[PDB]
Amino acid sequence: GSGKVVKFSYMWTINNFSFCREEMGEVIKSSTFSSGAKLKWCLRVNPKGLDEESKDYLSLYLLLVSCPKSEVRAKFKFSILNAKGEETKAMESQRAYRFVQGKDWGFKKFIRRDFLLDEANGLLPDDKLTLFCEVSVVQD
Amino acid sequence: PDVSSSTH
Repeated sequence: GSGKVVKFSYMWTINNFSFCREEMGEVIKSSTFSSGAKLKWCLRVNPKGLDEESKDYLSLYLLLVSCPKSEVRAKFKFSILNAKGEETKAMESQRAYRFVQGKDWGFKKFIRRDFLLDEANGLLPDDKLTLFCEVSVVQD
Repeated sequence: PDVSSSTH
């Protein structure tokens, strides 16, 4: 039986998000997670932007930690799960992107910090930020 | 569009 894990969704919750005082360009890595049957990945968020261009934004990235071959091609979608558990503020890679070991792809301006704070009741229940990343692996 | 890398 020749099989492959072609799709997977990773949910990541960052507690006491308001306590995350990392400055522009500082990052928060999630633990590394694998997809199955080979590939290792992790998420990276910049609470206060990666750079000036994104100073008022939270930056979100998908990193390919390891792959058996030279590269991996994949489509991805990032979103936030709200208080009611529903998806919101979704952004998706239009096409698939070419990942290689140690390289990431994502959105530099995924969502504005002031918006996240203003809607804290809904987007930061108990001051917890829950991120959702759905990936589509098209080539291994 | 506007998907970018923070590693590369």
